[PDB]
Amino acid sequence: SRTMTVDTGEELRAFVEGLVESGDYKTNSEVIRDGLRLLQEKTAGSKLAALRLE
Amino acid sequence: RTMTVDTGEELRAFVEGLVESGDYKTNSEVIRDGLRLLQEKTAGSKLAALRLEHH
Amino acid sequence: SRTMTVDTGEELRAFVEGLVESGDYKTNSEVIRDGLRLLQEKTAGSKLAALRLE
Amino acid sequence: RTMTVDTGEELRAFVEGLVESGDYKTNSEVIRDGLRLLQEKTAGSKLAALRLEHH
Amino acid sequence: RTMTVDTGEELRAFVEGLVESGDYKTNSEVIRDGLRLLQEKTAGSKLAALRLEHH
Amino acid sequence: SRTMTVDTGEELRAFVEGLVESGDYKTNSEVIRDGLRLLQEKTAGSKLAALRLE
Amino acid sequence: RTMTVDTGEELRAFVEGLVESGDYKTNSEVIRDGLRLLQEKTAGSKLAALRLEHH
Amino acid sequence: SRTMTVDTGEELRAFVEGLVESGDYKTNSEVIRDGLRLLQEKTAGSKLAALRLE
Amino acid sequence: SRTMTVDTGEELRAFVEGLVESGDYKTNSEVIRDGLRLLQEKTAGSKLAALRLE
Amino acid sequence: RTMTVDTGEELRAFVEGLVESGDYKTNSEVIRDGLRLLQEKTAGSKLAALRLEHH
Amino acid sequence: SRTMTVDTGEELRAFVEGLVESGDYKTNSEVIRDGLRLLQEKTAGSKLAALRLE
Amino acid sequence: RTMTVDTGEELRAFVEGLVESGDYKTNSEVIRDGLRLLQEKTAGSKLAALRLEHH
Amino acid sequence: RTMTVDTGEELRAFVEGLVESGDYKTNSEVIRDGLRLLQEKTAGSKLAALRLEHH
Amino acid sequence: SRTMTVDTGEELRAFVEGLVESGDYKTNSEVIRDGLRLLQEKTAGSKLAALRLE
Amino acid sequence: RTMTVDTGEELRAFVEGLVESGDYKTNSEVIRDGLRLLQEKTAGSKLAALRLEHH
Amino acid sequence: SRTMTVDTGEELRAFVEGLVESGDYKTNSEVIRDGLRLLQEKTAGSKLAALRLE
Repeated sequence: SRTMTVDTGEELRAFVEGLVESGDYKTNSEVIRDGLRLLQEKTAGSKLAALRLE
Repeated sequence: RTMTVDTGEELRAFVEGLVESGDYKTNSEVIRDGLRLLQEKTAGSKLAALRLEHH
Repeated sequence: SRTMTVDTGEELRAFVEGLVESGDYKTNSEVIRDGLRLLQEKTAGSKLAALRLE
Repeated sequence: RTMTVDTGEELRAFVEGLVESGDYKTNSEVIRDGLRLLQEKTAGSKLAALRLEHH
Repeated sequence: RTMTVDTGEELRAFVEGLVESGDYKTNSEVIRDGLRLLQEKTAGSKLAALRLEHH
Repeated sequence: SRTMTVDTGEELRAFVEGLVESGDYKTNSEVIRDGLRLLQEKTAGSKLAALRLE
Repeated sequence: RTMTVDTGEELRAFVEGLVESGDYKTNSEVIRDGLRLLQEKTAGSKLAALRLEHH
Repeated sequence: SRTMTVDTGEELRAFVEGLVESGDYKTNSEVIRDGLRLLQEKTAGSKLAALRLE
Repeated sequence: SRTMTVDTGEELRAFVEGLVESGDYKTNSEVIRDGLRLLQEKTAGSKLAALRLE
Repeated sequence: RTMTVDTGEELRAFVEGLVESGDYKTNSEVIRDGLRLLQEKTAGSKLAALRLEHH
Repeated sequence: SRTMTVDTGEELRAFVEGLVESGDYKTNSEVIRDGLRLLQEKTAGSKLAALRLE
Repeated sequence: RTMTVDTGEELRAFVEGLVESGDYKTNSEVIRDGLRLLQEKTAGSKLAALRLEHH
Repeated sequence: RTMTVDTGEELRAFVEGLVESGDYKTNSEVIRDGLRLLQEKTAGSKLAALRLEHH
Repeated sequence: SRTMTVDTGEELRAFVEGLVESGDYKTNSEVIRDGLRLLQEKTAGSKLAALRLE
Repeated sequence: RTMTVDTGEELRAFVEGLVESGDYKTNSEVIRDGLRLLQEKTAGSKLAALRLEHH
Repeated sequence: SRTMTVDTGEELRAFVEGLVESGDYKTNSEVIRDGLRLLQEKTAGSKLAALRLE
């Protein structure tokens, strides 16, 4: 699918809504996808170091 | 405290892969890990610093 | 306003459409905003170094 | 080769500020500068490298 | 998949402080975040590399 | 108190028990405390950057 | 706001190659990109800092 | 050929003429060539990373 | 065996007992093992650089 | 000024290996080298800095 | 004045003439001025560190 | 092995200042120091590397 | 395995200061710590690498 | 005084005598003083960080 | 302003090799280049900084 | 041979004699050899980068 319902917490929601209020982002979804890319890149690196050594 | 988000199918696949690995328990835990990363990057950035020295 | 029409070039459009095809981004607009944030952060740094020295 | 993009008002203000400074000639030049940055960041990233070693 | 751990009172205070902040949901989420950090540090270390080249 | 019961997951438990098996650590608890110190130091840094700017 | 510059043939070839690639629209855009780089390098340098503390 | 006419803008011309006034450079052309070398080196790096991975 | 008696010095003992008092560590032994891991990692690196060049 | 410590067998093997190499004279010298490293890491850390600015 | 006669050596002259042959530079003088700026920036840094500490 | 070079007055002032300091003996020694720096920067650069892999 | 060394008075003062601090037990332990540093610096250096590729 | 008798160990003596044999150093004493300067600089740094924070 | 120095044969070979390369004119120029490096390293070091804050 | 007579300059001699006065060095010759090792290591690196690429 394309939609996901997530338990964020009140503080992290306040953070997301702040990034949207600033105007650097358009929707809460754009903030969440930006965060996912950060974790994805971090995860990819470690997995790259694993395939390389091997 | 629930949020509904448009991930698309590739980033949902990525999230469900990390949960599948077992280092995370729920999809929500993956999302919060990513937002903690984004909060730290935001607070550390030069833009946040430039925006505070308009005091 | 909120909409802007830009001359991109065929190659850079191909780049944008590739990032969307990968799924890491949803619309061409999300790609353009991500790029703007990079330049914005870069610009902010240099301006921060100017106010600091002064 | 034209594209229509939803910037929002703050990032349009930012672009028009850079053109106003004179280091850039058109709004389009600002957008292309940002996409060149994003292309370089993409090509250099660890994700692009991990994605190529599935050959 | 439950584990019982001796934290002492200061590191329990630290964990409960992070949950209190709201960036985490459960004490368990804090522990798993720390173990993910430790796993990444272990895999990246020079000791793990030296230990693999006894193949 | 001093004792805490945590939901780890089978994979992360396998990781802890591997570090103990190696001998670099004595108990599962020593592994968990080492991990907490890493996150604690990481958290302290960001909080230090906040008090400093202010 | 036009300037006439002696590039030589190799650096003209380089510029026209970058325009040919499509990441740039005009020769002028390439020149301005390079001058933006040079301005940033100048402002960041230790010489610019040493020259300001003769105030 | 060897000569090129470029639209610089009033501010970037002021920048070039400032570097010449300082004496670190002799002609506007020397400033422009120095800038080109910076972009050229930057471009070469990324292209080197492309041939290397491949 | 598993137990070792070591001449530490009064100052370094005061250091160990301070890390325990802080609560980040449980026993003097946990402090000593943490220190050993640091030296062990440092030693491993140099030995890795030796096998690699060779 | 003597301390009795539970090393386990692997870290005792490591210590006795370093003494065996000859760069160290006694097991105690290895332990003190490690504690000097830990003291330097502690003093340099961000936690020690954050803990001092509660003055 | 503006002109200086310098004892370079045959090898360093060969180096200068190579940078000119490549086309990245126009005259031997442009190469020498580029080198002077490098040493000048290096010298400025150390002198900046001296005024700062004081 | 002599070369005649157009320095301009500011970079001649800089050279004669370094000789005046005493860390250098002749103007020529300053010029050679700068060219050694430029040779090292050239050999180390990414352009020199990209230019060699057209073999 | 004893060596007699000319330290001069300032570096003897430095050594005896470190022993006085208590992080070291004997003057000899200070000397060996310094030689371990020098051995690591030597093995890691570019000179040691250049000298090995004359094989 | 100026002379010190130290227990080095056979391996570290072999190291010192190797650095002398290479010719980069003249006497065993020059090797020992070079090592002391390394530890001295390392010690000074940490002590500098202590006076600075305070 | 002349100094007589005990180099040993290997470091004399090294100096004469650099002069032979042509990047330097005299043995003295090599010695001064090395002393300029040592002066910069000394001024930049943490020891020089610690020694000044006893004012 | 083993002895070399060098034109240093009054300022660089003052520098050498200062390092000797501090006590970190014993003779002017020890200072000169320390400086040579710095340049030697710097030279070796660049030559290593040349053999490696080739």
